[PDB]
Amino acid sequence: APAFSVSPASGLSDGQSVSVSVSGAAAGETYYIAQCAPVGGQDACNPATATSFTTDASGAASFSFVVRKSYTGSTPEGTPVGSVDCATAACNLGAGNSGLDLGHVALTF
Repeated sequence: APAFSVSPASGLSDGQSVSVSVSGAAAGETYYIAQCAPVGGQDACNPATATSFTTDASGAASFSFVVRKSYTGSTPEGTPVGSVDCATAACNLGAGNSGLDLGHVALTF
């Protein structure tokens, strides 16, 4: 029901900044966002860009995000699992919180 966009999402370069837009989410709440690749059942996300944002009264938010073609990645609890290469691993930018998962948008470099 909420909307979640990430653009551009293809033809990407390491360190490129993309735009993130959320709408129709829970009003006035905190959500989390990160670039991750699925490995072994858990998501290995970039800990240097993993972050949070708040929504306005309409459940919307927008901000910029830096994507990495490859990076040293960690699981949700902070455990390092080594490095991920998005030229081969299926990386996506995903957002959400305990009450609602806003979705996944696949990234291509």
